[PDB]
Amino acid sequence: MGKCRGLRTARKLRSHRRDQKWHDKQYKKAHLGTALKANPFGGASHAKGIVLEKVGVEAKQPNSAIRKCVRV
Amino acid sequence: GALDVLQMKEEDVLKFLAAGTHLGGTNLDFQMEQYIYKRKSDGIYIINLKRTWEKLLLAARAIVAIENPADVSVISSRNTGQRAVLKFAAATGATPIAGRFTPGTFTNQIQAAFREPRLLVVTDPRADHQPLTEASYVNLPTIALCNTDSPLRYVDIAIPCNNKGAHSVGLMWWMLAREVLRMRGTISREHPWEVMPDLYFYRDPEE
Amino acid sequence: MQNDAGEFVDLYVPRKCSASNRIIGAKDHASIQMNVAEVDKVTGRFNGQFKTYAICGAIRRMGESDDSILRLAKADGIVSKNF
Amino acid sequence: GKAEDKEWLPVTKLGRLVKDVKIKSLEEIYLFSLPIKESEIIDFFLGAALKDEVLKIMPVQKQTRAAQRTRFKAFVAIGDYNGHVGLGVKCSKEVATAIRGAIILAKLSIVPVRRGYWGNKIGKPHTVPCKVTGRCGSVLVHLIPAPRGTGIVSAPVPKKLLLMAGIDDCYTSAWSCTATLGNFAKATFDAISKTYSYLTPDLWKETVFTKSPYQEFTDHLVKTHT
Amino acid sequence: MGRVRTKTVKKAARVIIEKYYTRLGNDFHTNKRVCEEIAIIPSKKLRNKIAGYVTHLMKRIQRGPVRGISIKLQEEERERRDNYVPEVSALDQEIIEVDPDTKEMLKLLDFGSLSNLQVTQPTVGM
Amino acid sequence: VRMNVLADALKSINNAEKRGKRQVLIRPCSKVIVRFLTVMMKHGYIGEFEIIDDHRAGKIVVNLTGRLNKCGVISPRFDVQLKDLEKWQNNLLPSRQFGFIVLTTSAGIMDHEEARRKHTGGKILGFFF
Ligand SMILES: [Mg+2]
Ligand SMILES: [Mg+2]
Ligand SMILES: [Mg+2]
Ligand SMILES: [Mg+2]
Repeated sequence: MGKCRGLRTARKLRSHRRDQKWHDKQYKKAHLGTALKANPFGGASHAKGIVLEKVGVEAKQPNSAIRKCVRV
Repeated sequence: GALDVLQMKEEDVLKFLAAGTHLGGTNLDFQMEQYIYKRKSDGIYIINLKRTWEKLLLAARAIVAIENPADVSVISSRNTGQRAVLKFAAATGATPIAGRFTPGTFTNQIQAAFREPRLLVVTDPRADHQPLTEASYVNLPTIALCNTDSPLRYVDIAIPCNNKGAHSVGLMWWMLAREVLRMRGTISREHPWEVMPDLYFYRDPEE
Repeated sequence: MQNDAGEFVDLYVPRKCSASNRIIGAKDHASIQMNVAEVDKVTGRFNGQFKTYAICGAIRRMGESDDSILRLAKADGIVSKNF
Repeated sequence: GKAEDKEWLPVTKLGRLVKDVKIKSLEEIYLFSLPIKESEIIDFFLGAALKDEVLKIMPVQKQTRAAQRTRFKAFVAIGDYNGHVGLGVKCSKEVATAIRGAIILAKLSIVPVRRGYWGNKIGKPHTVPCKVTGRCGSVLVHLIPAPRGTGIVSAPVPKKLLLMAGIDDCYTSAWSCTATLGNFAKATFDAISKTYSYLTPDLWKETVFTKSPYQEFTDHLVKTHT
Repeated sequence: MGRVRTKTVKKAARVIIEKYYTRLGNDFHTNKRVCEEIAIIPSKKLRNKIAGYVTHLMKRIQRGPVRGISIKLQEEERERRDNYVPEVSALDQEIIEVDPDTKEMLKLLDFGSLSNLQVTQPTVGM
Repeated sequence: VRMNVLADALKSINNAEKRGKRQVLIRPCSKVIVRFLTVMMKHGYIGEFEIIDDHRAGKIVVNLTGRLNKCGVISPRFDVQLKDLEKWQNNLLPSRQFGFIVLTTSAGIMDHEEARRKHTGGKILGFFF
């Protein structure tokens, strides 16, 4: 319903885009730093570990099976 | 026309003022504004006659140019115009439609009432709107007699007149027959016509 | 429409309306080709030659072909002046 | 064996002047913007080249006291590859008759498309004459000229009408819920139909006015079939 | 109850009347035999119902004409009234006369005889 | 307020072309409007035009043909420098065979086809096709 078109408004446009990028989900997730901390991998693709004991995760209602996961 | 053989004569202005054809309605619409002379002291508009005459001769010039006389279908739905269209179709060989219209007669290729005209004359744009709306589907021009409060949508040659009273409507159809028959050849000018306008008037059930 | 050799490469040349100069498409089932007659200038009888007018669907739908034909005729001696 | 098929006894004034050889091409029909109401007018002029294609069959249905009452909707595209194209759609109870009634509408809606040159006019126009747009209920289709040899840069569905219309090169774009094939196809057909309804400085020469086919053949129509 | 006739009965009776108008009278026991001899009704109950509706239609055609049956005798009385009649004359008196602003209009197209005038109260409803 | 006079002159011309009008009146007049109209008329998109002169800014009456399809303004007057010009006339124009871009150069208000013919950039004003 309105955006400044004028010739000396580069600062307003640039600052508004920079301010509003922080509402995109993936942008914030990648540039904040909370996900890299909460990620059980250190930001890596793979990881080695030790098996504590095997477990029997039961699948969600429309299916029925016992998925046989492990605890690492 | 610009000429003198086609100019209005004193004998016809008396027919006009006798039938009352100059007497308009109470409401005006912004498309009929060029046909009005001036609004009376009481709220009623006078139709300009010289303008009625030119639009009537333009309609005659549009009808004469059609070669087959039998695809100039003429329509009337109100009770005042039925005898007039029946007599107009008799005098010059059009095909009349009085009464209901039975929608789809122009756009339906099954019906037995399906015809394909090349012109369309009509008594009253605001009472025979179905033929206009259907002509708007098959590339069909239209001539129409307009009161001062007639909506000029889908009409192509409006003829201004009092459209309400029976004498006016019959007189207009009679004059339209006179001028097509005159300029097609046939009943040549410098003679009165055998038919009197009263053969074209509404019956208005009698004694 | 031509090309650099000069020939005309086109399916057809559509007609244009006589009141608004916009072309008349191939599926405009509201446009007309009103044809009016010419009289013989002395006895006021029809003689062959006649004039033709095209009106597009849009300006016919807005209720303006009536006062457009009147102008196309008055411009052209069918009515001369003093309507 | 038996022979002598005598189908197509016409029911309209145009069917008469078409079946009788009086009328030459459907360009003379398009020039006067007449409505074509018989599917044999098309097969008279075209027909040896019109190839049809079933774009989609789509099962729709109404809920009912007893049931869900399903019936199928067929989208068919048709057209010879040299400047004519059409697109029809019919909903019927069984597929075999929907696909047959849709070809009739696809043939009845055939329009002529205009082709132009991109850079210079060497011969045999190859692309659209200008940027055109077309809509059908929140589906916008943009057609843009392209140099010779680029092909058709578009989605699968518009690059099935664009081919049939006779266009060799085109840049296309869409910005919409294009996943609904009905609106996508109808918007592409609309963009193609707007190609002859675009005033262009070569279309500025005043119109020479010809006789309508109904005025020229009045004498025939007066008694050619009865 | 019922006694409402069906379209198969009404259409049959209308056709029977519209063709054999002059053989049908006002009594039922003769119309029954007439319709029996002119048509083929494949039942006797249907024959009686058709012949009973024919009588009820005939009792009406003797009055003003109905709007679904067209006969010859009742068309002449329309035709011979749609052609001119001495009840009508010309324009009733050819000395019809006008008000001002019409004479002011007629003056602008060169008219000059046989008229009158009047001026009203100066606005509506006074 | 009326920040931009040319913008509303061109939008009022274009709103009437969509309507079939034979003439428009546009006000106030200005030096740049008359030059843009002269450029648009030299090619044949509009007919003659008349300037009505009050003792103030004035008014113009334009005779509209039916040839104009769209005329319009570019809202900030950007600088255009004979290399951006191709990328500009690939956004604004509908084809490569017709339609013009109007720009003000130090040699007057002209079109792109003359700008390249005289080797000059300038500021973009608008376009018509
Ligand atoms: Mg928030
Ligand atoms: Mg989330
Ligand atoms: Mg995202
Ligand atoms: Mg989706």
